[PDB]
Parts: sequence; C-alpha cells; structure tokens
Amino acid sequence: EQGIELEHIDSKSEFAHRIMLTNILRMMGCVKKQKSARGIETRPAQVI
Amino acid sequence: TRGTGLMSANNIIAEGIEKMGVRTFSQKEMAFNLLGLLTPEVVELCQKS
Amino acid sequence: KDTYGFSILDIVINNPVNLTIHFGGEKGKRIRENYSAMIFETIVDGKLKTEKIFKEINEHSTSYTFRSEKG
Repeated sequence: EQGIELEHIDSKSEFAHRIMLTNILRMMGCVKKQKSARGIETRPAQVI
Repeated sequence: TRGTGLMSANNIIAEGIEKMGVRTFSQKEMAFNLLGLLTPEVVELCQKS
Repeated sequence: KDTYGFSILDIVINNPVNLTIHFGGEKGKRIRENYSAMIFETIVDGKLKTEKIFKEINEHSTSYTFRSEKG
C-alpha cells in the first residue's frame, strides 16, 4: 500500500487489511478447530 | 530489511541509517533471526507464555 | 488419557498400527514425566538392576511413538 493516506483508504486497503489481519486470525482459528476436533491438546502450533 | 517488496525502495539510505549506529539487515540475516525462534528452547518458552 | 496421553478405548475400537504421544505444553510435560519415571527393576546374581523403560524418552523429547506390524 503506497501513497494511500487516510483519505484514500478504499477497496484496496480494506482487502489488504483482510489478508494481513482478518484472515490470519481465521487461519489460526481453523487450525485450532482442526486440532480440537481430533482432541490434540499437547502438540501446539507456534504462530510466528 | 533491505531488499524486499516492502522495503526495496529504501536501500539507498541504509548506509546513513547505519551511520547513526543502527543495524539494517539483509533478508538472509533476518531469516536467520526468525529461524532462531524455532529452536527447541524458544519453542518451549512460547509454550510457557 | 490423563496419565499417558492415549485412550485404551481408541486402541480397542480402531487398532492403530502406530501411536504417537506428544509432550507439548504443561499437560504434555506431565505425561512425559510419567513416561520417564517407570522402570524395569530386575535381580542379577542377587542384586538389583534398575533399567528404564522408554530409554528414548528424556527431558528433551517432544514425542514418542508406539510401533507394531498390523495393530
């Protein structure tokens, strides 16, 4: 995101926000659900 | 980190920034730093908190 | 499940060929300690000989696998 100041925040910035935060939280959630559906409690995934 | 899609446009001032006594990193150096967080000791540390 | 991180019901129902125990987190560390403690004491020429079951499991182990051929 280059040259996008506060007043230029539009579709592209919202999509970038989705990629870099919202769907990262969703990916963590998906891994949590897969691990719990299989009762895995002692093999945690380190998120960097 | 010099050389990425997020910072490439700033390679030309890295030398002066370093002259201030600060350290910039090559991508290889930063990857080595990050892989430092996957060693067993840091992994156990993360499991603690 | 609480002591050794495996379900006997699961073994009876599904009969897996291999079974891995993971020693991650606080519960994982407690289970690993349980595994480490147990031993196979024996008498040799009238003397105790304390071996250790699971010689592969030490305080740096992150898992352990039970193996078999068909289940």
